[PDB]
Amino acid sequence: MFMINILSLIIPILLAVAFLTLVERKVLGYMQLRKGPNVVGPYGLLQPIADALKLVTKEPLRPGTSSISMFIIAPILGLSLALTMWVPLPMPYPLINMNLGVLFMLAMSSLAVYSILWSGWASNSKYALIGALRAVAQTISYEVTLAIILLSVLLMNGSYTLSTLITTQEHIWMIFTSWPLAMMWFISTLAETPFAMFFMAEYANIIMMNAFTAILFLGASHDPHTPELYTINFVLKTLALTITFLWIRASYPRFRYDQLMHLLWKSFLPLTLALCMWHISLPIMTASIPPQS
Amino acid sequence: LHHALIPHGKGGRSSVSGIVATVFGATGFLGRYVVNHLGRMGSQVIVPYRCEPYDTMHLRPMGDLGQIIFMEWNGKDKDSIRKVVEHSNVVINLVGREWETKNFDFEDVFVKIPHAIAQVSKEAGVEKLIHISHLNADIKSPSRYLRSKAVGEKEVRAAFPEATIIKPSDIFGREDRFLNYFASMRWFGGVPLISLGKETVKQPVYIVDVSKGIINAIKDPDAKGKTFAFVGPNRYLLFDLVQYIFAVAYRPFLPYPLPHFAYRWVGRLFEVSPFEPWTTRDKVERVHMSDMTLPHLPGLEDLGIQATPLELKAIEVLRRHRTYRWLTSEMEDVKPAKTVNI
Ligand SMILES: CCCCCCCCCCCCCCCCCC(=O)OC[C@H](COP(=O)([O-])OCC[N+](C)(C)C)OC(=O)CCCCCCCCCCCCCCCCC
Ligand SMILES: NC(=O)C1=CN([C@@H]2O[C@H](COP(=O)(O)OP(=O)(O)OC[C@H]3O[C@@H](n4cnc5c(N)ncnc54)[C@H](OP(=O)(O)O)[C@@H]3O)[C@@H](O)[C@H]2O)C=CC1
Repeated sequence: MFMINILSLIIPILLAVAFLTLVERKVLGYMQLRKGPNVVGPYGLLQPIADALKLVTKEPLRPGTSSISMFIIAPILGLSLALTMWVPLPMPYPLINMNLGVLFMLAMSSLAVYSILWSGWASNSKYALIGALRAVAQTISYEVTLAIILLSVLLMNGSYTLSTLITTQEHIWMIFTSWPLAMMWFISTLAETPFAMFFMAEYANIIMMNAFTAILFLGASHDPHTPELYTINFVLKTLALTITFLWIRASYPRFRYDQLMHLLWKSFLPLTLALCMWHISLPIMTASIPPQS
Repeated sequence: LHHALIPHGKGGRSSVSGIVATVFGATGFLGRYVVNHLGRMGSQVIVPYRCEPYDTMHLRPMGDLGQIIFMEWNGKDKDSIRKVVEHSNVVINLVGREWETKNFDFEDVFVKIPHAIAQVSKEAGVEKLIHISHLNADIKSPSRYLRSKAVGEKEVRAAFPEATIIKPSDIFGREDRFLNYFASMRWFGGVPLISLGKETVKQPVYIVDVSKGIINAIKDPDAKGKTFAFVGPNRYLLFDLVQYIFAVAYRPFLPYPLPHFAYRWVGRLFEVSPFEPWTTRDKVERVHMSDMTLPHLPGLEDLGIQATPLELKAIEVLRRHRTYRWLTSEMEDVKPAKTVNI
C-alpha cells in the first residue's frame, strides 16, 4: 500500500497548494479593508475550483521563438521538484527517513533555479532573459546563507537526519538557542522563492519552506503512541508561519536588486559566518556535543 | 432604385454604397475577407451567423456602427433563410464544409443549402446572387466535394437564372487551408504525397482578388446569369509548391512517395477524431486532382481584376510557419518557384 501513501501526500499537498491561495487573497484582502473572494461559493470556498478548471480550458499560447522541448520540461522539473521535497519531512513519521535528509532537501531545492533559468531562455524575450538572470542570481546568491544557517543550526542537533530534529527540540523550541539565526533563516527563505504550473511549483515551496522552518526551529513533542499530537502541532505551526509569510507580502515595498545583493553579501553573509562560528564552538564550549546515533 | 439606396460618399465606412449584402457563412476563410471589403465602402451586411457570437465577434470592427447586422438562422430552416434576405439588394452565398460531418452530409452543404436559398430569395424579391462553386468540381470525380458542388451548382443556377457563379481554383491566404495545410506535414512525419507528386498541377489565386472580384461582380451589371472562373496568373506542379513553401518557410523539405492506397485509409483514420479532422478522404484525392483551363469562362482580368502571383503574396501567410531560425528573413531568399505556365 506504500503507493497509496504517496497519493495520500501528493494530492492533498496539491490541494493544499491549491487552497491556501484563497487564504492569501482573503488575508491580503481583509488586511486592506477588503473582503477577498466571498461571492463564489460560501466565503470563496469554491474560488479555487473557479480558477483552476478555467485555466486548463484556456489555450496555452506558445511564443513563436520558443524552444518547445525546454518550454515543457522546465515545468516538468518545477512540479517534480515542488512535490518531491515533501517526501522526507519528519511529519509524524516521514515517508522517507533518509539519514541525509537535510542535504537531500538542499540539493533538490537548489535545483529549482534550473526551471526559472530555462523558462527565461526558452521564452527568448528581452524581458524573460533579464528576469531569468535577475531571478537566478538572487536565488544562487542565497543558498550560501541558507546552507550556513542550516549547517550551524544542526551542530546542536546531532546530524542531518530530519527525524532527529524532534528529539533535539523536545524540551524547548530550538529558536530560543538560535533566534538570531531564525530571523537570519526566515528572511532568506522569502527571497529564494506552463504558467499554470508555475503557480504550483513555487507555491508548494512556500508552504514547505515554512514546514521546513516549523520542524527546524519550533518543534513539538511526538508521543510514541498517539501521533495526532504532532500532526496538529506541526500544522498549526506551519500555518502561523505561512500567515506571517503573507503578512509581510503586503507590508513592505519590494526589495531592489542592488540592495538585494548588498543586503546579503554585506549585512547577512558576514553575520551568518559569526553565528556559525558561535554555534560550532558552543557545543564544544559547554561539552554539549550531541549524539549522531 | 430605392430612395435610401443611391450610392453616396467617397467610399468610406460611413458612406452608403447601396449594396445590401446578406453574406452566408461569413465566419470562414473567405467570408471574413469579403465582409471586410463589403464593409469598407459602407454596405449593410445582414449575415445569418449561426455559431456562438464570440466566434463572430471579430467581424464587428469592419463596418460603421449599425452596418453589420448579425442575425440568427438555421441551415435546415427555410423560414430562417426567408427572414434574412427579405429585404436585400443582393445575396452572397459561401456555405462550404471542407470535411465531412455527421449532421451535414457533403451534399447537404452543397446541394440542398445552395439551392435552398436561391428560390426563397427570389421569392422574397432579391436582385442578384453570387453563389460560388469550386472550379475543380466535376460530376464524375472520385471526391464527394467535386460531385456535390457540381450538382448543386446547376440547381441554384436553374432556380435563380441570374445567379452568377464564381469558380475559385485555389484561394490561398492567411488561413487558406492549403499553405498551412502544406506546412502541417512537419508534425505528421514524412510528406505522404503519392507517387512523389509529379503528376498534378494547381493554379492558386490570392484570396483578396477573389473578394475584389465578388464586389466587382456585385457592381458589374453583366454578372447576372454569367459564370466566372477565378484562377491565379501562374500554375505549379504540386511537387514544386511543397518544395517551394517548405523553402519559403526554410523548413527541411522531406518528401516521401507514400502509396495511394495507404493514404486512402489514413485519411479516414485522421477523421476518427470526433472534433475537426485534420485530413479527410474527400481531400486525399482532391489534392492530387489537377486543374482545368476552360477558356470560355470569363476570368478576373475580364472582370477588371488583376491576379497577384503566389510568389509575392506569400510572405504574409508564410511568416507564421517559419520559426525563429529564419523569422527575421525577408522576401526573395527562396528561389522563384518555376511555373509551367499552361
Ligand atoms: C551571547 C549572544 C550570542 C549571539 C549574539 C548575536 C548578535 C546579537 C543580535 C544581532 C541582531 C539579530 C540577529 C540578526 C538579525 C539580522 C541582522 C541584520 O543584518 O539586520 C539588518 C538588515 C539590513 O538592514 P539595513 O540594510 O537597513 O542596514 C544594514 C547595515 N548597513 C547599512 C551597513 C548595510 O535588516 C534587514 O535586512 C531588514 C529586513 C529584510 C527582510 C524584510 C522582511 C522582514 C520581516 C521581519 C518580521 C518577521 C521576522 C521573522 C523572524 C523569524 C521568525 C521565525
Ligand atoms: N480552402 C477552402 O476553404 C476552399 C473553399 N472553397 C469554397 O469557397 C467557400 C469558402 O467559404 P469560407 O467561409 O471561406 O469557408 P470556411 O469553411 O472557412 O467557412 C464556412 C462558413 O460557412 C458556414 N457553414 C458551412 N457549412 C455550414 C452548414 N452546413 N450549415 C451552416 N453553416 C455552415 C461556417 O460555419 P462555421 O464557422 O460554424 O463552420 C462558416 O461560417 C465555400 O463555398 C467553400 O466550399 C473552395 C475551394 C477551397
